[PDB]
Amino acid sequence: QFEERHLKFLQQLGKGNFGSVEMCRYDPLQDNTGEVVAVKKLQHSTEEHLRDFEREIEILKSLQHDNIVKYKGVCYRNLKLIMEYLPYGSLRDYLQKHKERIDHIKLLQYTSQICKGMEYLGTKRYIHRDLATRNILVENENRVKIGDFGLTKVLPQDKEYYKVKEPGESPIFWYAPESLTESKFSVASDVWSFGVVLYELFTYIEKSKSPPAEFMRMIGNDKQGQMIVFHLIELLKNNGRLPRPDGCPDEIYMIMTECWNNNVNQRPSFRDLALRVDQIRDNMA
Ligand SMILES: CCn1c(C(=O)N(C2CC2)C2CC2)cc2c3c(ncn3C)c(NCCCOC)nc21
Repeated sequence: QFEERHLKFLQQLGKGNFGSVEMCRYDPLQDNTGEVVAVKKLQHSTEEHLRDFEREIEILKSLQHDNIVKYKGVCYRNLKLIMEYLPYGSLRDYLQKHKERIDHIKLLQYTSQICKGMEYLGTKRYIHRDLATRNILVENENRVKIGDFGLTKVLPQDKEYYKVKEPGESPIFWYAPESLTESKFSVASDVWSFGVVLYELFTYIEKSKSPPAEFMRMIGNDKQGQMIVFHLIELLKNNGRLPRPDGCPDEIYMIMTECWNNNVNQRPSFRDLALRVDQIRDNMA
């Protein structure tokens, strides 16, 4: 286990949903030979937030994959989740900084790792519900990991979807249509979001090219409030989609458009997505 007294604060790493992550050095010998770790806590402690957080901890403790951030432990009320520290941070920030150094085949290596981590979630009947480059972390220049499970839900034993409407700002521009209309989350809604992740990669996180910017442009910037959701629902229903990013090959854009099927059942599987990505990577090599 981990004691509060030996968790030395280094810096704030970020905030997301109702959580906050910080860089600490776990130094029990107080001789500065201790490991640097990532510490997640609730920005505002509440019992509803607490029970969610305890389920989140149980979800991460149960996952062991090369492309999933490692669970290290817990530190006690004022519950904290201890994870490994991934030195290159979010893929979102990393891609922007190394734009000119990261090519298409490297983007596809990352894509492949995201698919393998996501298929592993599916095998446990876990629904991520928040796939985005800001939630993917970089271990090194050749390895990425799904780095947060704040919205992750376990499917009911008898159902392939899970219904949930949480108070607060939902990442609607990554949501499948049935998530916007019916609050239905499944492996297939994660596949939809995965296409948005693949889109994000090929845009190299250019600000004007982000999914909110592109959708708001298509919807109209005059749209405000709960009306934005309505107009987005209508846009997707009429097969309005994110454009092919600049320089993206037609075959990579084809993967994105296939993930963005209004028909939940026609969306590819994470196993098929991995085969397709690996095949394209092999051809490029
Ligand atoms: C990008 C920042 N961020 C967040 C983070 O705020 N998230 C928000 C929900 C709260 C989720 C995980 C994405 C979590 C981590 C993290 C890191 N290493 C291991 N973990 C779990 C790390 N390393 C950053 C290297 C540079 O350090 C100076 N940056 C992180």
